[PDB]
Amino acid sequence: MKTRLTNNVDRQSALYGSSGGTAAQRYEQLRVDRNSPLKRARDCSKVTIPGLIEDENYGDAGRLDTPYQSS
Amino acid sequence: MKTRLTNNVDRQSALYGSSGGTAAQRYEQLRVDRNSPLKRARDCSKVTIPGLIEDENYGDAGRLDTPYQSS
Amino acid sequence: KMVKIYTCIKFMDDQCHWYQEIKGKEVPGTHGKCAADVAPWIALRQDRVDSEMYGRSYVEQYYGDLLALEN
Repeated sequence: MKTRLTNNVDRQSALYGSSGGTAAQRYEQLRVDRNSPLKRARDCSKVTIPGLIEDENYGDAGRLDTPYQSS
Repeated sequence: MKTRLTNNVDRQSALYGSSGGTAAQRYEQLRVDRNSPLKRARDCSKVTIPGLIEDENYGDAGRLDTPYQSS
Repeated sequence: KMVKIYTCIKFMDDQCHWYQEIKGKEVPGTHGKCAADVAPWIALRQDRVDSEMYGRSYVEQYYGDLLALEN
C-alpha cells in the first residue's frame, strides 16, 4: 500500500535516477568500514545492559545472559 | 562548491602572490620543530584521557586503552 | 516474508537530497529537497574525536574497570 515513511512537506518530482550503481552496492561497500564500531558498541552493551544492542541471530528465539554487577 | 572557510568581511583583491616557495614547503620545514611538543601533548592526553589527542593512524578503526586511575 | 527497502542521502551545495528505492528502481513520489540548514536528518556522536567516521561511547572509558569489578 502507501509507503509513507517520509513526510510530504518537501516532496518533489523525480530529479535523480540511477547514474552510477545502486544504494545496495554503496551499503555493502560502507559496511566493511562500519564493522568495527558495531562490535565495540555490542561488547559495551553486553557488559552494561545485556539486550540493548543485539546480534542478528538473537531475536525472536535468542537468550540473553546476566552480569554479576549492577553498577 | 563555494569554499568559504573564511569570513567575507575583510575580503579584498589579490594582493599577495607566490614570491618565494609555497606554504606547503614552509609547513614541512616547521613540522620538524613542531614535532616534540606534539609528543608531549599526546602522552599527557594518553595518561589523562585516552582518546582526546590521537595519532594519525588511530581514527576510523583504532582502539584506545583505559587507565587504572580516574583522578 | 519481508522485502528490503533502502534510502540514500546526498549532501551538496548546502542542499540535502534523498529518495527511496526498492529492487534497484526508485519509488515514485518519494523525492525531496531542502536546504542543509533545515535538514530533516541529524547525525550525532558522543565524544568528538577528529578523523573518525564513528565516535566512541562514553562507557568505553570505564569498560576495563567494569570488567575487572565484574570478575
